[PDB]
Amino acid sequence: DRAEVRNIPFKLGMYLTVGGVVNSNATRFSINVGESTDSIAMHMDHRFSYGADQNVLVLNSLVHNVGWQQEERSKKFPFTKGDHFQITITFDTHTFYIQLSNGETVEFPNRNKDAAFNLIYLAGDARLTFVRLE
Amino acid sequence: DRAEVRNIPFKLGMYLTVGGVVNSNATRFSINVGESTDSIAMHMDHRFSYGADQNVLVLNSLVHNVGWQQEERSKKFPFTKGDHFQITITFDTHTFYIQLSNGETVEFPNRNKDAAFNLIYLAGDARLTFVRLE
Ligand SMILES: OC[C@H]1O[C@@H](O[C@H]2[C@H](O)[C@@H](O)[C@H](O)O[C@@H]2CO)[C@H](O)[C@@H](O)[C@H]1O
Ligand SMILES: OC[C@H]1O[C@@H](O[C@H]2[C@H](O)[C@@H](O)[C@H](O)O[C@@H]2CO)[C@H](O)[C@@H](O)[C@H]1O
Repeated sequence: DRAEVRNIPFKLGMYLTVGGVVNSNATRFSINVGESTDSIAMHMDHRFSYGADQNVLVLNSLVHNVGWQQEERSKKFPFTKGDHFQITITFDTHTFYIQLSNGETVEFPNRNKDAAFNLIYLAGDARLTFVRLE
Repeated sequence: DRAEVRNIPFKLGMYLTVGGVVNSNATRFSINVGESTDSIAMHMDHRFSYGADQNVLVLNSLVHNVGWQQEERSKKFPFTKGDHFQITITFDTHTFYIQLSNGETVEFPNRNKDAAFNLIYLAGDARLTFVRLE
C-alpha cells in the first residue's frame, strides 16, 4: 500500500522532506500533496518509462470528480532505478517550491491558493524511507 | 480523522519525533506504533480524565483479534490541555525508548521483538503539528 502522511497539516511556511528508493524496474512513481487520492494540489510523477515519456518529470493537479488539469513537464531527472532519492517541498499562496535530489528545482502553481494540506503520499514504483514535516 | 504515518517503515535505530497540541477539554489521547488500529506494539495513552485515571500515562500492546495485554503505568505527566507537546521514540529488539516533553523518559518492552513498524498514529483528544521519522 501507498506510503502516506495523513492529517498532519502541511501548512504555508513548513517544509516537507521525503527520502526513498526507486524500484529496480520502475515504470513511474509520484509524490502527491493534497487532500485525498482524488484531490491533489501538486502531483509530481517521475516517469522512467510511461507511454512516450522516458526519464521526465510530469507535474499536475487533480480535482475531485473532475480530473487532471494542465500538465507541466521538466526534463530534470536526477533519478535512478534502485537508488535513493530525496525531495524537499515548501509552498506559499501561489507556488510550490520543489527541490530534487541533485539540488535542481522545479516550481508548480498553487492553483487553489491553499494554505494547508492534509495528505501527502507516494504512489507507484518506489518506497519511502524517511520523512520530515515541520 | 486520526493523524497517521503509514508504510514508511519505522526501523530499529531510527528516531520518531512527533509534536502536537492537546485539546482544551481533552479526556485522553494516545500515540501508537504498530501495524494497524487492531495491532499496536506500543500504545501510550495520556489520560487527563478517564474512569479513575487522572493525569497518568498508561502503556500497553494490542494484539489483533486478541486484545490488550498487561498495562504499565507512569505518573510522569508533563502535559497540559491546550498546550503543545513533543514525544520522541526509538527502539531496539527489546525496548521502546520514549522521551516526554520535559525530558523525562518511559521505557516499554518490545514484546514481539519487532525490528520495524508500518503504522504510527495519534488518536483521541489531540492533534499533530509536525513529524520527523528518520
Ligand atoms: O497529468 C498527470 C497525469 O498524467 C496522466 O497521463 C496522461 C499523460 O501524461 C498524457 O500525456 C496523456 O495525453 O494523457 C494521460 C492520461 O490523462 C497519468 O495517467 C496520470 O496518473 C497523472 O500522472
Ligand atoms: O491498556 C490500555 C487500554 O486501556 C483500556 O482501558 C482499560 C483500563 O486501563 C483498565 O483500567 C480497565 O481495567 O480496563 C479498561 C478496558 O480494557 C482503554 O480502553 C484502551 O483504549 C487502552 O488505552
